[PDB]
Amino acid sequence: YATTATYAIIVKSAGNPYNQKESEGYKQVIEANGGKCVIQEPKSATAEDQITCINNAISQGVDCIAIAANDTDALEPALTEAKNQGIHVLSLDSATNANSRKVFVNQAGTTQIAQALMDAILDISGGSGDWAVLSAASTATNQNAWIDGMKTVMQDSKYSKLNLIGVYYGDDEYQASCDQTEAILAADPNIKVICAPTTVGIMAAAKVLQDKGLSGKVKLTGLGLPSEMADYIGDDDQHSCPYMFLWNPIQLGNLAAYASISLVNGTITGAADQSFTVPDKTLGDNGSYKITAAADGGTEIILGAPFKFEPSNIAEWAKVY
Ligand SMILES: C[C@@H]1O[C@@H](O)[C@H](O)[C@H](O)[C@H]1O
Repeated sequence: YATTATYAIIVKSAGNPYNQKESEGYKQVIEANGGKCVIQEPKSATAEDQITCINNAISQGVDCIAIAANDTDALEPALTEAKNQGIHVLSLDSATNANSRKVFVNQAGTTQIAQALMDAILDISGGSGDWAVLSAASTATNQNAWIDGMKTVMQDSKYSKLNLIGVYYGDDEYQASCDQTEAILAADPNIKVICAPTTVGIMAAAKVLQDKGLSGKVKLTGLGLPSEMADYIGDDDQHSCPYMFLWNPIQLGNLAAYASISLVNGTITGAADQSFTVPDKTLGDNGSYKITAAADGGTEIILGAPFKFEPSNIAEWAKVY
């Protein structure tokens, strides 16, 4: 994994601790192995602000770009231009389309996240009732994939007494996510569960439910940082979130860095059925990963399974991320 190349990571947006942990993990591995890492945080979680960052990376003459896409398709011209300049493009966290990358590094199976969330809603609701999604940007590939996944999973007869009222967008912004939580509550006060598959959205919704005194009546699940959600997690009337899920964003960054170095050094090309082993034997199968065909027609590397954070384990993990 020795490298002397320069690697740009472009996260979704500024002002999001999840993205900072991702970029930290990426930088740590790149630098440990001799490369240079340049991190960019788009001003907002939009395609427009990301394109500006892609263009900056190209201008700096970097060797590799790793990107968490704010839109599945809008980045394609800039990323193609990067490729035309000889830059390896990798995607992580939120996928660019298959034509815009050599490989996607996915935190967990898309289906695994959808299934965990649907089963959580079914459990936490008591088996029936109205629920809503508080998403991030309406264009974000990952939330859209999870939401599509949930909608597929929820067709199963076991979920037939649940009713999804709709999808609201908090844009991965605290204030917007608080405002949309209030909008959800106003639209359906009898809602049983809010599912927020965004670390920003879930902690914003938690804050709103706590402030309104609703933790005993409206429950909350989703995808959140243990560090942010620790005080909201509990199985009683005083905590809105009985449990939620995530994965290690630092390790997501780590793996994306190992894969980036592997692309630059030519150890992999992104093609299905290729394998690589990273120094870190806690990832994969004793460090080993295989590239698999992805549903979007590209290829992907899957970091691990989702991890459930609940009262029995939340405090220890809150110090990790
Ligand atoms: C769950 C998590 O939530 C936010 O931090 C971002 O939208 C990120 O892309 C997503 O993976």
